[PDB]
Amino acid sequence: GGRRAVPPNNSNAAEDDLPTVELNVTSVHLFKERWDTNKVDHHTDKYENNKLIVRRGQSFYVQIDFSRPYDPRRDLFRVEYVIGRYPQENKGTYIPVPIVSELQSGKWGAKIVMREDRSVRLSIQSSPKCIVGKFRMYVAVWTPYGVLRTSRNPETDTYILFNPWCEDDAVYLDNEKEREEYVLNDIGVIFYGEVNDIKTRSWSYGQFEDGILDTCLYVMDRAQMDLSGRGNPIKVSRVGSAMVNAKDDEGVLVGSWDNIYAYGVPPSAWTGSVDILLEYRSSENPVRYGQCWVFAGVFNTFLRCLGIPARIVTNYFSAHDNDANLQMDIFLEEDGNVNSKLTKDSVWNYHCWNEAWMTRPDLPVGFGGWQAVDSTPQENSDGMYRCGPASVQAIKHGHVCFQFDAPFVFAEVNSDLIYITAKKDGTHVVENVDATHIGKLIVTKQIGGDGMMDITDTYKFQEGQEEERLALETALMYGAKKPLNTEGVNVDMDFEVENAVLGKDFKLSITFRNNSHNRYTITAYLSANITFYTGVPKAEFKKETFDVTLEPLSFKKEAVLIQAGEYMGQLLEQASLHFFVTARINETRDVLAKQKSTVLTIPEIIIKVRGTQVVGSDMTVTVEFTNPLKETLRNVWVHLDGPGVTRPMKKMFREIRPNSTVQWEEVCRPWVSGHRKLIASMSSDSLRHVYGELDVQIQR
Amino acid sequence: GRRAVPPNNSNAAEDDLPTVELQGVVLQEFLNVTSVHLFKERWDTNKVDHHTDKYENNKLIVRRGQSFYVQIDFSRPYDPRRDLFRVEYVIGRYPQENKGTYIPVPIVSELQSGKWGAKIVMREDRSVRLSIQSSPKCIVGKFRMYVAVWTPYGVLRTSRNPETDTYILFNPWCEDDAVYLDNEKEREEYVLNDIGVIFYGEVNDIKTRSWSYGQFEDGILDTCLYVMDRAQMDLSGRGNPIKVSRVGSAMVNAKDDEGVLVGSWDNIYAYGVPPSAWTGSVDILLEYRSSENPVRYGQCWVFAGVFNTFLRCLGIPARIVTNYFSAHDNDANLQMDIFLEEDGNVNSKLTKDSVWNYHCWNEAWMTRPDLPVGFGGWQAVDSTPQENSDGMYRCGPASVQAIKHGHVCFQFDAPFVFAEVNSDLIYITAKKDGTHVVENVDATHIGKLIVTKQIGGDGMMDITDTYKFQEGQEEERLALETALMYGAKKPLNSNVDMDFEVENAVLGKDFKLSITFRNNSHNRYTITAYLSANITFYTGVPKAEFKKETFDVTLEPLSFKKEAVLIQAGEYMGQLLEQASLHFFVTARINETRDVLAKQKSTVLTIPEIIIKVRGTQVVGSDMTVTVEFTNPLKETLRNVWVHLDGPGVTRPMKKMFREIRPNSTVQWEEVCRPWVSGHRKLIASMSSDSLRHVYGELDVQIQR
Ligand SMILES: [Sr+2]
Ligand SMILES: [Sr+2]
Repeated sequence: GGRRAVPPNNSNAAEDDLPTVELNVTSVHLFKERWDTNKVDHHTDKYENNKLIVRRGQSFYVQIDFSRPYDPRRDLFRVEYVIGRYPQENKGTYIPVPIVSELQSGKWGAKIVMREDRSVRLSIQSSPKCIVGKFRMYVAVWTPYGVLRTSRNPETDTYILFNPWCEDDAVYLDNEKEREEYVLNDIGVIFYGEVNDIKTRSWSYGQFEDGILDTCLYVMDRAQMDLSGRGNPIKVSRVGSAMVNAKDDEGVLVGSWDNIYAYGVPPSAWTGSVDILLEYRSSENPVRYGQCWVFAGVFNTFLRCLGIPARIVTNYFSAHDNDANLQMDIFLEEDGNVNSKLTKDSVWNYHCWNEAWMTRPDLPVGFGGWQAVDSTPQENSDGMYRCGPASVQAIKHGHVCFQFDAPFVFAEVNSDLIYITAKKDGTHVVENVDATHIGKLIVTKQIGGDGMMDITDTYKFQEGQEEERLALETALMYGAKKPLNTEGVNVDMDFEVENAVLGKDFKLSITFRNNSHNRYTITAYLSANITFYTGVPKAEFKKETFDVTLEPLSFKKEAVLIQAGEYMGQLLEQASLHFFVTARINETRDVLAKQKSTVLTIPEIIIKVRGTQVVGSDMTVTVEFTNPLKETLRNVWVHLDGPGVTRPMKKMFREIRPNSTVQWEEVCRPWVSGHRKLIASMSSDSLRHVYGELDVQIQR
Repeated sequence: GRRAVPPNNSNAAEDDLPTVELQGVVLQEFLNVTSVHLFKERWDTNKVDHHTDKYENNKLIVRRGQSFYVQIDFSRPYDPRRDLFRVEYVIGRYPQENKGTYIPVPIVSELQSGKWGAKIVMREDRSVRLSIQSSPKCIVGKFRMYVAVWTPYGVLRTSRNPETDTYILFNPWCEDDAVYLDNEKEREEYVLNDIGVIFYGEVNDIKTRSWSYGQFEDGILDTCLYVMDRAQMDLSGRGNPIKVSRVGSAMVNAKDDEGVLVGSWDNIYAYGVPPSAWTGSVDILLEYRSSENPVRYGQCWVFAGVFNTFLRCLGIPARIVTNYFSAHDNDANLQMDIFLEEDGNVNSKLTKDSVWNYHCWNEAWMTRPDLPVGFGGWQAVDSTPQENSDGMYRCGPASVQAIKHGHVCFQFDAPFVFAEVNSDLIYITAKKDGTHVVENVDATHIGKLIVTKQIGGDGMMDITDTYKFQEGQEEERLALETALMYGAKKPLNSNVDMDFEVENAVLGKDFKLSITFRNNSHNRYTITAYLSANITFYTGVPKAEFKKETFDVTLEPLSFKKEAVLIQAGEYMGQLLEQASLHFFVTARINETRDVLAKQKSTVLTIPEIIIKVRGTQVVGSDMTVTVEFTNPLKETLRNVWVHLDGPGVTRPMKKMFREIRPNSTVQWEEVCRPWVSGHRKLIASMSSDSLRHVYGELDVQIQR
C-alpha cells in the first residue's frame, strides 16, 4: 500500500480472528479467581475484573485439557498470545509460547509443570519487556498438514501489566513498602495552600475500580499509540501525559482557570479520577474542566493502574511558563512602588506535577529512577506541551542537555526574582534579586500514612553549596537563561501575616532591623492584591505607604490590619491573597523588596457514619455542611466518593440560607475490607474548594 | 487566571499604540517627524548590503545583527541638548520588552556588540540620519516602526504607517548569529540560491531533477510567516533556529488538517496533484495560503522541497539530502528482517518490512547550545514522520556529528535517523514447525550513499562520510556500541559467493539480469538458486511478483559461473507503478552445506525527458518564447496530460492540459516569458498523466541586462 506493507496496529481493541485450520483441546483453565494463586501472586487481586490479570516477567499457571492424553512423542503444541489487528512476531504483537524443559529469564515459555490422564498443567512465563495491554489466548496444534488452532475466546483474554516486583523490568522498585504505596494504593493526598500554610485534601486514584483499567487502554488507543511501544514506560508516560490536557477536542481534560467555568464541573469539585475517566470513556470527548492537581490526579491513576510506580509532587512558589529563563522580573517605580503596568509575570503559589519510576536506558548511567513529568502545558522546544519525562536526578545537577524538556522543569524550581526599577525616561536598573523564593518547598505523601514528606533535597542542593553553584554553572551551559546582568547586587526587612479564617480580620506586621551605626529615613509601601492560585492579580484591595526612621542598631515593628470587608468583597476560589512590600532608604537609595502569600482557611465538610462496618453490609453515610457566610450560597453541589465503599455520587441544593446547615445521608454497601476512606467536596456559584473526609475501617 | 496577558503568538495580529501618552500635570514644541526614510529600494545600500535586494518585496527587508540606515525629517532642526527621541520596533498583539516583542532602540554615542542602538551619523537642516543596529538574537518577523519623542510629561509618537514595516531575517553573514556560515561560496549556495536538484533513482543509476525553492518569489516570505502563525508559534521562539525547525518541520506534514501537505503514496491521488507533478515550492506555498488548508499531495522529496524554501527564505542555510537504501519506520531497531522458506525461497508473507529505494531529508545549519560543544553545524531534520518517542512525527534536529558518532543520547530523535542509515539486513528461515533460524546478515545495503547537490553547479556531493565511518573500521564499530547503550536496539544476534548485476533498461524495453556464482573451495558444490522479481513503490512496498525463476547449478572447485536472464518488456509493462522501479531477490541453497546465500538489488526504468527550447531575447524585461515539447514514448495513448513549466525569476508556475496524446505523437507548448531576473536562470518542466508520470525536464538560460 505505497507507504507501508501492513498498516500500523495502534489499537488494542481492533482484533483479527486467527484461522482455526491452517490432538485437540476441550477446555482451558486458568486459575483466575481473585483468591487463587495467580492473582494473589501477581498482586492483581484488587482489580474489579473478571479476567486473568498477570504482571510481566513472572510465571503463572494455566491448565489445558486435551481430548486425549498429551504424548511428548507424536504431539506438538504451543499457546499463542496475539494483540491488535495486524499481529507480527516481529513487533511483539504475536507471541508463540513454546514448551520448554525449563524457563530462562527474559524469554517467553511454558514448562509442563504436570500431566495426569488427558490434562496438562502449565507454568507460563513472559518476557520482562512485554507489551502492556489485553492479549488474546489461543492454543495451536502443529499437525503435518497445518496448525489446528482454538476459536475466539473472550473468557481467556489475559491482561499483562508492568511489574515493579520483577528486577528485570525497567519499572522495578525494590521495596514492598514503596511498592504498596506507589502502585497498590488507590487513595492519595494532595498538598496545596502556600509554603507557610500547607493544606491537604484527599483524592481517589481508584485504579482498581471497575472499568478504570480498560479506560487506561482507551486513552492509549485514543492516542493512536503503536502497540509495539506500550511496553515502554518512557514513551508510555511521554504519550500518556500529552493526552491528559485536551489539545482541542482531543485529550482527556479541558483545562481552565476562569473562575466561572461556564459549561462544566469546576476543577475544584472533583473528588477523584474515577468519574473523570469514566466520563471521558462514555462521552468519548474531553471532560470540562481541569487544572494542575486535577491533571495530576488522573495521570497518576493512569500510571498506577498499568503498574508504573507514580506519585504526585507539589512545588511551592513555582516559576511556571519560564521558557528556560532563570529570572522573574518585578518592575518597581522610581519612588519604590511596584509597577503594575509592566510587572506581568507571576509565581504560582503552588504547582502539582507527577513523578514516575523507571530506568532511563536512553541516558547515561545514574539518571534512572524517579522521572518528572508535568502534564500542565508550557512553551518548551516543541511549543506549549506537557514536559517530561525529565530525570529528577539530572535536574538536581543541572544536566538539562538530556531529554525530555529538562530545562523547563529545572527553571520551575530554580528561578530568581529580579527587582528592576524602570526609570521614567525609559531606562532600567536592577535593584535587587531574590534567590530564595521559587521552589522553596517541594513535597509529597509519605509512605506510612496521610502525612507529608519533604523531597526538596532531591530536586536541588542546599543553597550556598558549590554543588548548587555547579548545577547552575552547568545548567547555564546547556540552555538555561540568565539574560540580565546582576553585577553589584545595612537594613534587614521582613514581614509576616497571621493566617485567618474566611470572613475574619488579620494582622500583617513589618519588622525593620538596622545593623549599621547610623540612622536612615525609609519610605515603605504595602500593596495587597487578590490573586488566583497561579499568582495572577485580580485587584489591589489595599495600598499603604509608611514612613520609618531607623536609629542605628534599631529594630522597629509596625502592624497593619487587614479588615474582612477590605477583601470579602472580591475573593477568588482558593482564597489567595498576595502581599508586596518595598522600601527605599532615602539616604542610600537602596530598595528593599519582599512578597508573601496566604490563603484564608475554609471550614471543612463533616462526614459521619452509623451502622455495620462490614463488607456487603448496609452502612449509612451522613454528610453535612454549614454555610458560614452572611450570604445565601446558591446551586450547592456536594460530592461524595470513597473507593471500594462507594462509587462517586453528588447532590444539589437550590440554595443554602446564610448560616444554615444541610445534611445528606446515603447508605453504602462497602465492597472492600480493611481501612478505606470517604471523601467529600463542596462547590457552589460562589464558595467552592471546600472539602471533608472520613477514616472508616470495613470488616470481614 | 492562567496568565496575566494572553500569549503573544501571532505576527499578523497587531496592537495599536497611542500617539500621545502623557501623565500627571502640565506648547508641545517638541519635534514632530514629518516623514521617515528607510533607504530601501533594491539599488540602495540597505537591501544590497543586507543581501535582501533579491526579495521581490516592496518593504524594507533587513538581516539581524547588522546595521542599516534611515533618515527622519523633523519639523525643526534636531538640537542634541533639548530633543530626546528614539525609534521603536514592536511585534504582535501583546508587545513586551521583557520578551523582545517591544524594542526601544535608544540614540547612542557608538554602537556596541549585539545590542540595539542607533548612532546619529549626519545632521542636515531639519534631518537626522541614523545608523541602526539590531541584536543578533532578534526575533525573525515583520516589525512595525514608530518614532517616539519623549516629553517630560510622556511620549508623543508617530501613527501607524504600513509602508515602514520592516522584516528582520536570520543572518548567516554575521559572526554573532547562531546561523553563521563563514564563507561566501556556501552562503551563496545554501541561502542565496533559489534552485536545487533532487537526487532520486537508485545507487547504480542516480537520477537528478531541478526543483525551484523560489524563496525570493512574491508572496513566499509572507507565507512563511503565516506557517509559523498557523502553528501558533510564540513570537519569542521565532529567533531560535532549533525551535523554528523543530516546530516548522512539524507543520509540513498535514496531520489531520493542520499542516502544509497531505502525504499520499497510493498511486491514485484521489482529489489532488500527484507529488510527481510539483515543479517547485512556490505553487504549494501560495496555494496553501489561499486555501488555508493542507495541499494534496506530497511525498518525501516534496516535504523536503517545501521545507527547504521555508528555511532559506527566513535565512537559515539548508540543503536537501538523499540517502539511498533507507530504513525508515525503523523504531530504533538496527536490523531489518527478510524471511525465507525452508527450501530457500523468500517468504512473501512474513516479510512485511521494506527498504526505501531513496529517502530525502533536509540538513539545516545552526549552532547547538543545548548540546555539548562539537555538535553544531548541519542538523538532520526529517519532515516525513515515523514513530519516535512522541510517536509519528518528524524527527530532528538531530546533530549530524552526534549520529556519525553513535551519540544518540542527545535530542532530537537521534536513534531514528541513525538506524535510517546504519541498519542491517538479517536473513531468517522460518521453519515449517514455527521456529526461525538466522542464515546471514547483509550489513552493507542500507545507507549505501548519502548525496547532495554541489556548491558550484548541478553535480553531486558525496556526504556519506559525514553520517558514518567506513565499514569495517574501529570508529564505525565503537559508534555502533555507543548507540546500542543509549537507545539503538538490536534483538537477534562456505565460500561460494554470488551476486547479480542488472543492466538498467528504458521503459518499454526488454532487459537482462546477470547472476554470477563462484566456488573458492575445491569442492564440487550444488546450488539451487531462486529469483523473485517484484513491481514496487520507491519506498520498497511491493505490488506484485511478475517473474519467479528457480534453477540448480553445479560449481567446479575454484570456478566461476554467470547465469543470464532475459526479462521481457511484456512481463512487466502491464503493472508498473510511478517511478518504474523493480525489485529482485536472488537466493540460493548449497544443499551439501545447507548454507543459504541471498541478495537484493533494485532498478528504475529510464524514461525519456521533456524538451525545452528558448527562442528570443534572453534579456531582462524583454519577451522570449519558450517551447515545451513532449513525445509519447509508449505504444498506447496517455490521457489528461498535465504539463508543468516553472522558472523562478523567469515565469511563475503555469500548467497546461492536453485531453490525450496518441502513442509516439509529439506535442508542443509555446509560452512567451518576460524574465525579470538576469544571469544564470533555469527552466523546469514536468509531466503527469493517468498512465505515465514522473517525467521531468530542464533548460539553462542566461538572461542579460
Ligand atoms: Sr534558588
Ligand atoms: Sr552498515
